[PDB]
Amino acid sequence: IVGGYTCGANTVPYQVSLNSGYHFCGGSLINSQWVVSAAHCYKSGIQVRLGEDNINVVEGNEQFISASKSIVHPSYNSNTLNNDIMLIKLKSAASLNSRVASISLPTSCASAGTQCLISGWGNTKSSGTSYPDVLKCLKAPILSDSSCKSAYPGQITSNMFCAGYLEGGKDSCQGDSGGPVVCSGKLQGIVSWGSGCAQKNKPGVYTKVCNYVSWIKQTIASN
Amino acid sequence: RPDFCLEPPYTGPCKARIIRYFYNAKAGLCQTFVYGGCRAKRNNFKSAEDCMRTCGGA
Ligand SMILES: [Ca+2]
Repeated sequence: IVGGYTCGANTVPYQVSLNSGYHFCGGSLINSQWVVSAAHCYKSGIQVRLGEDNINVVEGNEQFISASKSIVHPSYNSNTLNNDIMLIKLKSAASLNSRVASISLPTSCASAGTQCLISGWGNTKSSGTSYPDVLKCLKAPILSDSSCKSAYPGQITSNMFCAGYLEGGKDSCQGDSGGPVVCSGKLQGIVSWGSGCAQKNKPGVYTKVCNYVSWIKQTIASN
Repeated sequence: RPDFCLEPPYTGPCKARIIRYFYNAKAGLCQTFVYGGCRAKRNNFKSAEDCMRTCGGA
């Protein structure tokens, strides 16, 4: 997260880290056994880390639980990035508490201008590389589909939306993928892609979770 | 033909932080870099051994 702030320990209790020997992606806990992340975060041997603040130190509220299933959307397209969503089943149920909690799925899509909270352990620099110890947060608005398409001609599908600030300086970045965009207590987005990070005229692009609610519910229930 | 082993490493537009290997011809070794998770180019390997096998000595 570029241009954000330190969230505070366990203030985003649905945020998880996906670990394959190191942190490589985020995710969002949606019940005690299931996490939502990005399809391009698929790896074998994922371990989900819940209750984290400092990703580099064992601090006392962590739960480390292996993925038992990592299910990429069946129409994920690795060229266009359409349908960039994955569901991860935890091999054992997480113990839910004040620091490890699920986030609700949307009942309807959010509108342009709705303010959301985006979080993760990704790069904090728009040029260069600095990865934080503790979780970072950013408030940002959903942008119009027209502005998103103008920023990224020919690339924005019906399952993507833009969020952020056209002037630059505030965005998600490498290491945030898979993580949450939460708007009025609902998981509306998944960090997906962009042209660099925090560049002028190049807002972040996010998977539009509201289009997948039936698929998420039925897939979780079938596995 | 252009040697893909001589191309600079490509993070791409996705926002993962996945550690991959690329052949760095200036240094004469396989080195690590951050791949964002999509749209990989070919100078992008899952291990040092794969990188050396494909690009060593380029
Ligand atoms: Ca920790």
